[PDB]
Amino acid sequence: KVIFNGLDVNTEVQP
Amino acid sequence: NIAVAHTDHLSVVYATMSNFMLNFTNNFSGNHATFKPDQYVITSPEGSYKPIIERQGETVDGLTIIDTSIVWPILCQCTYPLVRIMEEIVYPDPSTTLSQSLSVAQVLSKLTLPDAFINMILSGGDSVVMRTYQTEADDDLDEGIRMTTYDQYLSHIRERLHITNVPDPIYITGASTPDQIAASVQA
Amino acid sequence: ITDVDSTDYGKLTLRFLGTLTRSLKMQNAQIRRIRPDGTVLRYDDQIDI
Amino acid sequence: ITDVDSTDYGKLTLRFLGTLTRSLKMQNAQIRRIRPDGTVLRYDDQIDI
Amino acid sequence: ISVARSMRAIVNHNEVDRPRGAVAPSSYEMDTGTLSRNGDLLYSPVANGQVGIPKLEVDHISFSNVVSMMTANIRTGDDMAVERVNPDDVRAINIRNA
Amino acid sequence: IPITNSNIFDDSSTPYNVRIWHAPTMTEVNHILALMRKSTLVSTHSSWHWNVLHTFHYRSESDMIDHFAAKILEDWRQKEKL
Amino acid sequence: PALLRDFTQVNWLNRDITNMLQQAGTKYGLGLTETRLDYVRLVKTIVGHALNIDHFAASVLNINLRALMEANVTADDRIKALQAHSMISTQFHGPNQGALRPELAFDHDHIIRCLMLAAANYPRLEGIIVQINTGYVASANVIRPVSE
Amino acid sequence: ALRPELAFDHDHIIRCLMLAAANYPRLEGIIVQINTGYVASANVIRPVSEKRYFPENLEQNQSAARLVSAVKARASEADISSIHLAIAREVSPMFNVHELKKIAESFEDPSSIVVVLEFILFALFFPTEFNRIKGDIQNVLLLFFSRWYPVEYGIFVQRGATYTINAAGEFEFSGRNEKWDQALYLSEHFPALFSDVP
Amino acid sequence: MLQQPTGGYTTLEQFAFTIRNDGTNATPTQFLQLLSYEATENELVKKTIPTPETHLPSARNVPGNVYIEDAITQALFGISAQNVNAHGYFSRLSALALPNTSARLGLDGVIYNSETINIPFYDPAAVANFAATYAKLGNASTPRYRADMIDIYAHVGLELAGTDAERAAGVMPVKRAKFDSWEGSLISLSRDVVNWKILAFLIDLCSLEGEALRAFKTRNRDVFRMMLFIMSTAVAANVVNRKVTKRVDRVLEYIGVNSMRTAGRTATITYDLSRHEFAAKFLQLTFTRWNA
Repeated sequence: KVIFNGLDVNTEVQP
Repeated sequence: NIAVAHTDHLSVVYATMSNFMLNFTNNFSGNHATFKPDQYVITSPEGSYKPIIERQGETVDGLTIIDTSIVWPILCQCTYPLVRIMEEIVYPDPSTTLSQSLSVAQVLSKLTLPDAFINMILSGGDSVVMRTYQTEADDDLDEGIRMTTYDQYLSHIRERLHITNVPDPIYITGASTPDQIAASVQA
Repeated sequence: ITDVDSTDYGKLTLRFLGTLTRSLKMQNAQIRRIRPDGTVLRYDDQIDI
Repeated sequence: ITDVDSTDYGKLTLRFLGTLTRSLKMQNAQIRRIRPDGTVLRYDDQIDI
Repeated sequence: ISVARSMRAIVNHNEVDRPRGAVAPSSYEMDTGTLSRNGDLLYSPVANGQVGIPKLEVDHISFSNVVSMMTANIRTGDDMAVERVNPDDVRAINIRNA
Repeated sequence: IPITNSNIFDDSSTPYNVRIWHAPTMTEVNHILALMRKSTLVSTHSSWHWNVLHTFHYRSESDMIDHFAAKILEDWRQKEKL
Repeated sequence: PALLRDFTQVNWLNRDITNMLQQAGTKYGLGLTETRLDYVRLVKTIVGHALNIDHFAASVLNINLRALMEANVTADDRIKALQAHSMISTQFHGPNQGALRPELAFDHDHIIRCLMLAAANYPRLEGIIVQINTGYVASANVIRPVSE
Repeated sequence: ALRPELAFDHDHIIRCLMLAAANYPRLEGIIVQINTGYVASANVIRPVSEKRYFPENLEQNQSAARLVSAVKARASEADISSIHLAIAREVSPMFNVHELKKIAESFEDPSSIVVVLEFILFALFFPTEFNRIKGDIQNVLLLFFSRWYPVEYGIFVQRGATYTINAAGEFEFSGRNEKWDQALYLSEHFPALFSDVP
Repeated sequence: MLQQPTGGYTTLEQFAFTIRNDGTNATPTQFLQLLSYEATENELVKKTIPTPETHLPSARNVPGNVYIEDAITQALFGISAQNVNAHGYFSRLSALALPNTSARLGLDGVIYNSETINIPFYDPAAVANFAATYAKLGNASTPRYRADMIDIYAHVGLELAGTDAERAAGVMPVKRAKFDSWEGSLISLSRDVVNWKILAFLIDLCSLEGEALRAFKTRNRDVFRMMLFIMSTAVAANVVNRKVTKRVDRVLEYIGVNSMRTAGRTATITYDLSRHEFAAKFLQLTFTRWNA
């Protein structure tokens, strides 16, 4: 879609 | 359709930009099979090691990660002055990019100056602590056998010898003639 | 004192690791090419400027 | 003495597990396979973890 | 009875050099020692060429110790961001191969 | 790889299955053999077809016993004429 | 008491403490004593301070940190757990925090033991686990009731 | 004609740029900005509003749907900033080693060729930036080959996924299959896909 | 630089190897006297150790000074070490393998990328001889270079438990080690060993030649054997205590047999699979150097 120079995170893992 | 815009226009912007003041590195030789970037570090006998190129991963700047997908808009949703039917080509004033290159240079020299200055001092400068044990009676304090610790030699003498392209000074065992020391000193 | 914006100098600014400060100490430092092992090479006029 | 309130999911689990009667005698307890015949097998490398 | 007693009678006496029954702290309370590569605390070596006695080996109490700790740079137990990317088509997924 | 019974009218559960392994250096084989000590009902031949390590994996100890027996018989009969 | 030296106004105490501290066998210190920088980031990680604290607590604390450091398990290893709870062939990218974010390795042995024990004491554990599974199937949207 | 000013000190300036490159993370961005502004000033490329991603009829075509979804998954919207940046960073010095924005792609569908093309174009339009991210690109391409060309793949990877170059200048392949990481970009190793050794 | 003596670096008091024992700093040799053995019916036969691969793993471009001694000792002896091949810093030894490298191996056990002031270090030639073999720890986990982790332990047993006759024969009964013990003995032995400056030992083992090397191999046999003992306890199938009239005899069965156990236990240090791969590689290299 839109350009994004960066890791495109969505999840968060708990320790 | 867009190939002329690339070859016969954008190429010149690359050729200019490569001559810009701050574009100082050699980025690529055109040979994917063999090219590696020249690698440098600021480095000190005292133990500093600051690589110029390093891999720290994604940064706040947003320059490190490359979306290659950018090629698509470039092919399929960009206009160019060459395509199409006539549009005047712009030849940018050198003065703007030049003057900002220069202001960046002075901003850097001013920025690195305090570190360059404190470190000049912390180094102790171009001199070494030196004991002079006296071999005889009625010897002046200046007279004797000059000697220094190896740490001082490393910090101050050694890199200079390296830089002057001369053989490293000889070690002196218990079986060292004065003539050998003379040959070493003249070397 | 000299009106320099020294912000982030000497620091890695990582997206996930946050800011990290490295030592600004580098007394008697020289610019030197390193072998890809990471080890320093002696200055060579033949290749180094 | 050492009870500490759990994350709400954990309170839900302890609630679900029912009263902690713990009739089992845990002294020197080990984990062992039994034969369907009912005898308790010795631990065996090449089968038990 | 005074098995816990590190020190006693921290006062000067006018007539004598130290009060009778005055008790100095043991040297062990004051040997910071070192942290061994294992992470066990050690007393300083009694002499050169000797390793230090582990603090946990003997019965003396020591009140200077080298606790290792993490700086602000190391962090643990923080939640961690990731880009999950789902399979393009469920029917193309391979449940099987070894 | 599942092994069918040699008789093809015997459609019943197969005693074991072969498991071809990546190998190919001896070192990789040693590693897999060491790691198979961890698994459960597993066996090998002294050497392998195609020069490719493969192991047998049994549904039950009895199946392993039947296979081991048939092989002990084949090796006794081979040793007899060696 | 090592700090008392040349500050206690009690003479014999200062003399005795000075004498002990001057023996070869004992040396007081009030750290920092040992920095350890990272191999890539080149920033300090684990420092050793010579705290004033009983050696027992220091030992337990060092044991804890030794465990955390010597595991060589970064947060990146958590991805392996996520993959287990994801649809087969989900991909997980980034961010490669590396050595700077250590964590303990998941303890297989202790967990399997505590699970067997729990299952023996609390058979209803079944229903907890199933419930988890149920939620997943429900979340997976594989099947729905319909009026038809 | 005399200009009453100090000479531009080439040596001192290069030394200071090195020092800043080693100490000042913002430096990269600064230089890039200059270059970016220049591209923007040259007016060489602008984003038009209409997209031209597909041939006529193909987007509305029902049998094209998987392809159209693939392309649309790849084709990011045009922005002057990202584009100027892409052009500018071809010339700008790199201090933090660049990484590819990772692509998960199994390469089952033929349409997956889009990703391969995305790289080729990137290697044409931007040979430099490509040369930086290219081992990380090889990690994707190896999936593409193992899926599309399994036997050639087995041969190639049997030679080795990477190589080095001896003092003689001959290539020396690892003989080992291993995922590339940008940790390697500063090492002796090269991704082997780009050796161009037959 | 610390010059290496005509004997090994180990001749210097700075690198004494000693285990704490009976309230003193016992030499390892006088600990091994406490060791006693019970032969079982089973036999160890030592096979030829395969020649280590010529390939030195490439040192990665690592900016930092790797603490190599700590990594090695913790991998072989550490109570809590795990995943020793994931970080992969052993390859760094290869940086020292080059002639005229800027790298130095400090007495600290750190691998400086450049000689740095007030840090004493081993003579680069000796370190080069050392690294030229031990960098191969850097490929302990890569599948093509993995050491056998089963057969090699026979040599361990032979060099530990083996009587001079059993060692000449090359075969010995599988023995079961035992010694009168204090509480937590094996853990304390392992920590006393993890503190050892073993780089001195390995450097001297790789650099020395002729009469010097042979004198080293005799003077230091019990040091090596202690490392072998810690390692063997890490792989012993079980480690019991026995009552013996108000004394407790620690007993590890068996010497020379890697049980491949990875489950932890209070009694002794444990090898994860990676620690096994590492110890196997280490023993391959070190036993190769030990015989020549």
